[PDB]
Amino acid sequence: RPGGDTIFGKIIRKEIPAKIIFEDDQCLAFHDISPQAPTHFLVIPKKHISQISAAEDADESLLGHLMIVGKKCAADLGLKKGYRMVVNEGSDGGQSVYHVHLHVLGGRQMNWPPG
Amino acid sequence: RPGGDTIFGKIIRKEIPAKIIFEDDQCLAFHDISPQAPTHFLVIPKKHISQISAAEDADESLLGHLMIVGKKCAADLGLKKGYRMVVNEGSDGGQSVYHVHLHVLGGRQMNWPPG
Repeated sequence: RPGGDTIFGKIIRKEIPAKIIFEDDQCLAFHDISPQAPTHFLVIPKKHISQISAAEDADESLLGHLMIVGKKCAADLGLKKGYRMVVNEGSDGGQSVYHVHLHVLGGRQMNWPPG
Repeated sequence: RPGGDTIFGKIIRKEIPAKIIFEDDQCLAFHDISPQAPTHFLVIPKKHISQISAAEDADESLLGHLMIVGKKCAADLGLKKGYRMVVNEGSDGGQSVYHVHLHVLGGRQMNWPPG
C-alpha cells in the first residue's frame, strides 16, 4: 500500500478525508486535527519516510519541497506576520506518527523555547 | 560581502568564531549561544536567504540539505532519543536574525505546543 501504513497513509490514499489545503505529486498539506495556534497545518510527503533520521541524501529536494509548499500555503492562509515550522523526531522530539510531517503554526505570537 | 550582512555573515566569513560542528560548501552548523536544551545547534545556509518566505523554488535542495546535515550532526552528538527541528519566520515566528537558520534541539523531552 502506497503512502505507508500509518494514519497518514490512509489520508494519502484518500481512504479517510481531511481538510486538504494543497496537493501535488510529491506531497499533501492539511489542517491539524488538534491545532495549537489559530492556523496549524501539516505538510507530509506522499513517499513513506518514517522519520527524518531515516531520510536518505536523495531525499533532500523532497524535504526541501515540504518547506516550500509550507511557506506557500502559509501565504494563502494569510499568515502575514510569520509562523513556525516544526519537525519532530523520535520520543524526545515528540513524534507519535511514524511518517515524516512538518508542522506550520501561525496566527499568534509563538513563544520560546519551542517546547 | 558573501554570507550576507547579519551576525551569521560574520560567522560564515569567519570574521567571528563559533563552536563549528560541521561545514561544507553549502552550509555550516554551530552551537547556539543561548541553548534551550542540553544540545541546541543551528544549521545555516552560506547563501544569504533572509527568511523562508523569501526562498525561491530553486532553493528546495539547499533547504532540504539543512535538514539532512541537521540529522547527521544530531547523530554525531548522540541524540539517540530524538530531537526537534525549528525554523522561525517573521515576528510571530520569533525570527530576530534575518538569515534563514534551522534549530536542532535535543537531550531532553521536548514539550507541546512548540511555543
